Amino acid sequence: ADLQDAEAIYNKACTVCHSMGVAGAPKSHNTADWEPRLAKGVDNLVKSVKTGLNAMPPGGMCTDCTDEDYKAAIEFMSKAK
Ligand code: HEC
Repeated sequence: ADLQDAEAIYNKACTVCHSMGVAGAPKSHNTADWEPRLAKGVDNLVKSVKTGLNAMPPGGMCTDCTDEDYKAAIEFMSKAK
């Protein structure tokens, strides 16, 4: 796919699960779901993404993804997760 826009990255990748909340995924736009993430910081969740959590593919479903577009994508939502 395409690594030009944080919006395009989340909207194509963090979309299957997080858009509706399928597989128990936490929402794109919550406050209480992001609170216990923003309490640590930002670049702590980018890691659990690149690593692939249990129900989550390694890379968060992106292959060639750089921390730049990665974090921009996390911060497009609510700068935690
Ligand atoms: C379904 C195939 C998913 C895709 C695609 C992405 N995510 Fe995801 N995410 C999913 C689930 C079911 C969960 C687990 C919720 C639980 O607590 O059981 C998550 C969780 C996260 C988290 C939070 C991890 C934590 O600290 O608990 C983050 C940081 C997150 N997801 C980010 C993220 C991004 C940025 C993705 C696109 C690149 C992405 N996820 C894709 C399911 C799915």
